[PDB]
Amino acid sequence: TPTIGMIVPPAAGLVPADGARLYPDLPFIASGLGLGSVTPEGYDAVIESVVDHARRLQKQGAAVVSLMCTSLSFYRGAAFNAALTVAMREATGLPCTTMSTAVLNGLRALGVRRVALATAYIDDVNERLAAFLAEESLVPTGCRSLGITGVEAMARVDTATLVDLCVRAFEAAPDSDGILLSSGGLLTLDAIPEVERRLGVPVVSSSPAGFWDAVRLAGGGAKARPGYGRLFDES
Ligand SMILES: O=C(O)Cc1ccccc1
Repeated sequence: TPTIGMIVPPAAGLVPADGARLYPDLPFIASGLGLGSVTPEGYDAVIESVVDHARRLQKQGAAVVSLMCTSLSFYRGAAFNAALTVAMREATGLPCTTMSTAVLNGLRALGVRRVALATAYIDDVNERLAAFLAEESLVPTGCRSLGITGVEAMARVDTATLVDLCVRAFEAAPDSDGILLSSGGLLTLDAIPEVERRLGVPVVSSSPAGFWDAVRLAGGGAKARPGYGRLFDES
């Protein structure tokens, strides 16, 4: 059984909680960066260690490595997301990916070109997300955000708040194709099917998309348990 390796923001280096729910029969291992805040200043303090964490996961027998942070991978633009991926691959000899690549792949899989943004972030990070998506030939539309920079604070946001955030972002641009719910620090699994039910458009969420994309890269065609959104169930 291929192990999937994940580089995660918190120092503790825990497998993000969504994995046990989405893919209960797949093994995940993780290595933690110790990110201090979800801000460019925070990213700058850990970004250089990503390659070393990739190498650790390789030594542990990982079959694929994903950098499981959207903003760490998009904050410098599309070229850096690609270059960082290549650096990880050259360091490990393994298939490597990032949570930003994951959400691009998920949005494309669901036919989303015009995308409403529902995010956890402050606006410098939101602007960088919009610029990244535009570089990648997507069209960011409405935007609502929570303005959070703490890693732990993001895990505390409840399902109903996240459903409402998505609905408000979509209602700001109701001819959008879908919604990006951005930040792998959010616990979004119960929010996704509710938003999709109510609005009739797909949602791509950072953490779940990261898992979907890593499992994709592992090349076994493993399928998630049902009810976590069209991204998973449309296979
Ligand atoms: O995805 C992000 O942009 C940030 C993030 C990822 C995982 C845990 C906390 C924050």
